[PDB]
Amino acid sequence: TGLIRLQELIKAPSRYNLRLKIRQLPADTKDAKPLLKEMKRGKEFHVIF
Amino acid sequence: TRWKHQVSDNKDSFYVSLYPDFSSLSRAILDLVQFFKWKTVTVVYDDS
Ligand SMILES: *[C@@H]1O[C@H](CO)[C@@H](O[C@@H]2O[C@H](CO)[C@@H](O[C@H]3O[C@H](CO[C@H]4O[C@H](CO)[C@@H](O)[C@H](O)[C@@H]4O)[C@@H](O)[C@H](O[C@H]4O[C@H](CO)[C@@H](O)[C@H](O)[C@@H]4O)[C@@H]3O)[C@H](O)[C@H]2NC(C)=O)[C@H](O)[C@H]1NC(C)=O
Repeated sequence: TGLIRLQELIKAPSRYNLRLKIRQLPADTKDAKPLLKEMKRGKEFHVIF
Repeated sequence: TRWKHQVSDNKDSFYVSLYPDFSSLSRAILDLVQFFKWKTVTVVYDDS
């Protein structure tokens, strides 16, 4: 449902030059460690939670 | 018979669906896009 909650933020690359990469949390609460590892692999430093 | 939004925390188990699951349909669309080898795509959606 969160993609419903962020419709304007999703559509905002049409308005501006912003590039957006969208990732989903796993169903397990403690399984954020591989996903956060991609944060250290893609060098992505501006994260919206 | 129509796809509905499935709440992930729902634990009902007395239903079946016959519309194809949109996870598999989106996987097929992604495979078609990778086969045609695009770089800049546009997704136009009607309902949220
Ligand atoms: C009943 O429903 C179940 C729940 O959805 C089904 O389980 C799911 O099945 C799908 C495919 O049937 C599984 O698919 C894929 O994941 C693998 C590996 O993911 C690996 O990479 C991820 C990276 O983020 C991790 O998150 C994973 O945990 C694991 O590390 C991919 O390699 C697959 O791609 C394969 O398919 C696509 C098709 O487009 C190709 O492009 C690929 O190159 C490759 O061909 C899938 O994306 C899924 O893991 C699984 N489990 C879930 C969602 O929890 C079940 O299949 C279904 N049916 C039954 C039981 O009959």
